[PDB]
Amino acid sequence: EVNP
Amino acid sequence: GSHMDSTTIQQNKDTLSQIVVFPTGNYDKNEANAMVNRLANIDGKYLNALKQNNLKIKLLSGKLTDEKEYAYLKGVVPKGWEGTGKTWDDVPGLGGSTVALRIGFSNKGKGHDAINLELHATAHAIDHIVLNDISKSAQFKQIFAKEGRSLGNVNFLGVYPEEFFAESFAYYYLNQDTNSKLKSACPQTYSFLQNLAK
Ligand code: NI
Ligand SMILES: [Zn+2]
Repeated sequence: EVNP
Repeated sequence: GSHMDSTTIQQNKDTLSQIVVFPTGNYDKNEANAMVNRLANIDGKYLNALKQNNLKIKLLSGKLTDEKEYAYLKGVVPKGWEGTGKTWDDVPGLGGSTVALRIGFSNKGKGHDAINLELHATAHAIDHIVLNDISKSAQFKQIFAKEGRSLGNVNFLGVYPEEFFAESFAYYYLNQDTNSKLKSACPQTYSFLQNLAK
């Protein structure tokens, strides 16, 4: 999981 | 600035010594240290959980996508960055199952809209790894439905509960003024975060  | 004693600050810095990774080569050592000091204001229980999970906070001197493990994001449009014509190549902070952060880009407006780059990204790691995606739980969804547009950036914070969580967490932990502002603007969110840290 990746988020800006 | 009066809520955490010197011993607790030092303990949190010690925990962060087993979390934060400085980059190879030249970088701004003083600003990297300043980022660590801001992170040390996060409640130690979360820091201890990050350390036990082997989560690293990678401080970087270049673009995120120039690192081997983020090359796969070249050309990918981040969630919430649609229509900007920009991609992960342009984003200074990432959080979730990893954390990666460009040194120098902490402040709001440095290629991103968070109140603080490193607290916002680390909040995503705490949400996902430590708290098992609590931002997507029914309880937080209801709070987000009421308060999620009250920090601005309504088409990002107000649309994605995990983003509202991460930004609220950053307000709660950056400094006394952002903590106060969150309590006034988002009282249910503030209480939720207070209770999570009990
Ligand atoms: Ni204090
Ligand atoms: Zn985010």
